[PDB]
Amino acid sequence: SSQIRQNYSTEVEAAVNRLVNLYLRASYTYLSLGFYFDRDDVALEGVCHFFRELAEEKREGAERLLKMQNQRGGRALFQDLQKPSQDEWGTTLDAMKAAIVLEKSLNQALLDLHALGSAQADPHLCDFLESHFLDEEVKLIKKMGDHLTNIQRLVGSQAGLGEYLFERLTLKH
Amino acid sequence: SSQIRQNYSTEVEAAVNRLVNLYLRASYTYLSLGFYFDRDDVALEGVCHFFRELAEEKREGAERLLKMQNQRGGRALFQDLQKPSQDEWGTTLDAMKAAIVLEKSLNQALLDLHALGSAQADPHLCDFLESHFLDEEVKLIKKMGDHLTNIQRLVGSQAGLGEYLFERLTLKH
Amino acid sequence: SSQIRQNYSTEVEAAVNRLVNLYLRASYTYLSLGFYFDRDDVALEGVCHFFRELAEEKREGAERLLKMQNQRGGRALFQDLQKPSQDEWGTTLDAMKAAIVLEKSLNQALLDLHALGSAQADPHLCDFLESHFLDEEVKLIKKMGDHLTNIQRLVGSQAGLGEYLFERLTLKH
Amino acid sequence: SSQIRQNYSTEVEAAVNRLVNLYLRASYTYLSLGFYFDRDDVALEGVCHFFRELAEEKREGAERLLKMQNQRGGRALFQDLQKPSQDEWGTTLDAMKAAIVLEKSLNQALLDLHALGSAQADPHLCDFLESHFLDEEVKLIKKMGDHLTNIQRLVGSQAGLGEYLFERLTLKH
Ligand SMILES: [Cl-]
Ligand SMILES: [Cl-]
Ligand SMILES: [Cl-]
Ligand SMILES: [Cl-]
Repeated sequence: SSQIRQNYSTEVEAAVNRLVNLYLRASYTYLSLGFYFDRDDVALEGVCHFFRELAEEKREGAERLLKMQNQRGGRALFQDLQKPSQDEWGTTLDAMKAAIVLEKSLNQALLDLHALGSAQADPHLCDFLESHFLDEEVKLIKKMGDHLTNIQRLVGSQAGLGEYLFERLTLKH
Repeated sequence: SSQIRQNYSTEVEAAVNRLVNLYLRASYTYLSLGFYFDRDDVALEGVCHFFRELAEEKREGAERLLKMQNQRGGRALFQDLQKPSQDEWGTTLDAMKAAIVLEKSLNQALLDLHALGSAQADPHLCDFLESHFLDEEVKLIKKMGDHLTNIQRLVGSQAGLGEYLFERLTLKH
Repeated sequence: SSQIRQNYSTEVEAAVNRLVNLYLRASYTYLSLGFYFDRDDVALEGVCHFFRELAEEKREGAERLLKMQNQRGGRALFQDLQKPSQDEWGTTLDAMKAAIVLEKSLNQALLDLHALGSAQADPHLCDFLESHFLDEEVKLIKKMGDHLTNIQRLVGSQAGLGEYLFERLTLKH
Repeated sequence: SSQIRQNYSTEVEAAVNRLVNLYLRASYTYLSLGFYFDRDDVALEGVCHFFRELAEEKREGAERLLKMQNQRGGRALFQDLQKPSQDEWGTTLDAMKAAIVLEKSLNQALLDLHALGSAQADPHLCDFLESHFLDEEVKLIKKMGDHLTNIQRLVGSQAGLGEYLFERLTLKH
């Protein structure tokens, strides 16, 4: 057992393990989104790349949380990773909307954990979220909102054309 | 006559000469496709470049097969090269569909020859196809399928615009 | 739907999706093993690093399989990822034994899929496994067997000492 | 007197001076630990180096606190520095246990001051601790816990051997 644990509640420890599960599920969802856009009958490379990069970012978030859990003397505990909510993800617009919903749910989980840390007077936890998660999440959601607006303006009456142009001229490929 | 030939059936030798003919015909077809898209009344440079590059790749496939034929102690035999099936190739979409049909026929010829090699217990032949042809063909067909989907999404109700944009923003020029 | 699919059976497609699940589960198991050895009350950095590297390798194997699925015109389908079989992994010896068992199960899944590919006359699938998985797996299992033998010789009557020395002098840190 | 002081309570000012005393005492304790392990009849250079480095780190922590005190318009006040609690520090294990106890007491002092800063609505103080002390302290305690576990596993039935090996193969020398 730990000889280091100090000011680290069982409630926070458990919530950290739940958040790890949420980040890994998000990673898995992004893996599925990425491979959908790589299908020969979808074929939007920039969109594929965007979601593959997010799968990696979310995995890295989970790893940082697990590292912190150990640094504090908590015990990492893993649960089943539920499959993503969809097998096919529709249009780029459908996918970017689903991504924003996912990100808002993760952001709310971060905020909930920050509030728990504040209530438990755990400033290391609070600082850790502030320093590595909260601003990164606000930036990502701003970026997704920006994309969504551009996708929306391009639908118009020529949806295929707009979907191609967004992928070619906004997303990295 | 050969002093080297070993485990190399007459059936395989003949099939290799037929495949050489098929690759050279494919090369010739791609030469014609390339020069069609270079016409002043077609003028799609990226499309021209794509097919010219494929003419070269298919010629190189034929040369590798002829080199292998000699390495095994078979006898290269050449036949008439039939002219391509069309003198004019329609739209970029028409051309990319015709290319996928051609590639599937070549892929089936590779698979047929692999099966013959397996039946004849000729592992060098089988390995040679695996190492230099089968994956290259799967990759090319994936690429063509990706292009076809993008061309298709761009037709919409403004076909000229979409054909220009695909050439400008997807194909190398 | 796919315009590219050729010689790619539904049986192989399904088996590829199952193998992806197996690789991702293996990745998850290695993630858990790695974080266990990072605990302050275990504290074997070289062992942690070894398993973290394997988590990454297994994820990359899954990604290669998913890429290939798309190249062939199959449909990636994801299932629930079961949690690892243990929450605590015992000694370095216990962990390396569990890793070898896992690797043998993955190797058997690769062999089973190769046999299915041979029966279905799918040489691209067979080549793909040969080129990227089968030798990599044999090498890894040889390496694990080598480690296991060294761990075993070091138990003797001073288990702590031997566990420390293996981590310090064999594993990268 | 200060023309700059703003939102900086007398309670915080006093607690900052006490924390400076605690950091300087910790520095002094580490100086003594370092020179003990440099004795010809102890002679564990890696252990000496570890504690000498910590003496320097704790002095630097004190200096940062004194700099901040001035930046806020508080008045640095120094008290007697009590000698360390021991003149001889036993084994490496005894020393690393004593170091962890010391570090936990410093960590609790940081947490107490953070709580005081929160209660007094002094966000600069709170941020200052978060940014320069709280994570540094968690990392150091994790490192000490890791060392303690390795020292403990090496005692076994050959204590001298284990103490030598830890110093040679874990600590920098
Ligand atoms: Cl379960
Ligand atoms: Cl003739
Ligand atoms: Cl389900
Ligand atoms: Cl005095």
